[PDB]
Amino acid sequence: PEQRIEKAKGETAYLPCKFTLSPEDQGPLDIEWLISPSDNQIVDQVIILYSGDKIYDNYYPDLKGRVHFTSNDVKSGDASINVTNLQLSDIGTYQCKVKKAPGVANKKFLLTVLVKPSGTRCFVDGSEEIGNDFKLKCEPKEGSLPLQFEWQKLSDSQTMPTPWLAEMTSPVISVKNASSEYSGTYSCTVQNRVGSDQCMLRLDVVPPS
Amino acid sequence: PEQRIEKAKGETAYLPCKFTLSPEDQGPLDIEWLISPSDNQIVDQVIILYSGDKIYDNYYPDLKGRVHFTSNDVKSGDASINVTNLQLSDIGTYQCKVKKAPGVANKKFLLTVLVKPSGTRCFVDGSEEIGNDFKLKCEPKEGSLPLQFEWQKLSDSQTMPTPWLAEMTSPVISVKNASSEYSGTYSCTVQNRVGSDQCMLRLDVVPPS
Repeated sequence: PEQRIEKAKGETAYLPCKFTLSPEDQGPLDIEWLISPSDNQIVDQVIILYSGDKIYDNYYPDLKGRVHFTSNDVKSGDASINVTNLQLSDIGTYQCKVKKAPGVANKKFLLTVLVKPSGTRCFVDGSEEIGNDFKLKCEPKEGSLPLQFEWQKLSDSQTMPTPWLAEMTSPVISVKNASSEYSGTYSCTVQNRVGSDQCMLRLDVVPPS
Repeated sequence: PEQRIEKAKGETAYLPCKFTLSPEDQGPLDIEWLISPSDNQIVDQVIILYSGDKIYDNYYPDLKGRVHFTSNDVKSGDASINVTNLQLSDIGTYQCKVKKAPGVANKKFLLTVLVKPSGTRCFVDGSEEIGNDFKLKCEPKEGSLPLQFEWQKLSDSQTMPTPWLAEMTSPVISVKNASSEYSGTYSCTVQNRVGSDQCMLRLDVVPPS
């Protein structure tokens, strides 16, 4: 089991890792967390240890100061960690390895970090001319999937061209055989569960010449 | 670094894992060996531990009784193991993980187990007729690469047909436009660095009818 944990950038991830001891488990309690980041191909890197009743946490410089055991009494049965001020670079697989010999247990977490849509650009791809085919595009610079789009007409009738109604919730509107009546100011609003962004374009459909 | 170790079936593998302690390493000495076998897709399975100055070795039933720490004073700086009576099924990646907090070190071994050639079959693939094309094949049932082959003629002239001289060290001899003179008893001897096998065939090249 690889449990998915999903949080937004800047929030804190809780990676729970509670454990029961068998009375047979007489060896010293030893706990190791390791990361395998997405951003690169290093694998199984120690980020924090509990060993000899002491915490060692100076391991992985990208996580400096941001990884802590959740509990104030780890030896009672809680190996959970907090990862605070989440960065996009913290996306990866986190493994909790608990040992109290002969007992050994592991668990993995797949951490994803979400970001709201931002830097969203609204633009026309093509010549804005009567009879032409061109494209209305709403392109976020950043934004975690799944993303929702919604075009609206801000100017004049405040009503989207009927032929475009099917692509109204799409990032791209593929305009065919353009009418001058399609002209106007249009808004693209993009959202995901973190947040929202909006942009605007002006369409001016003129005779081709 | 993934150090290759190669031994023959029934021999003992030595997987060295000596370590130096830094005087800063004050946590308890903790050693873990894990296997990731080729034969299946289980990964990172504990085969033996040194924890709290005690050995725990009842982990991986295929290795029962066959994994031991090499040294009688492991804590002095020797995490090496012996794997005795090697089976083909022991082929895999072995990892030694040494910890004495804050110090942590790992090393991997890629274990391969060699077997001599055996069950070698010598046979003609095709009709043994004047004018025909057919094949002399020497097929071991088992045998670790790299393998060497050598055909010889045992009968009559004790000399291989001149046209076959180029395929004399090949497991397959591709006979073209067969002469009756090609007839005879031929030996195929196959070897690798572990051992040897030999087989024999009788070629009787007769008129096609």
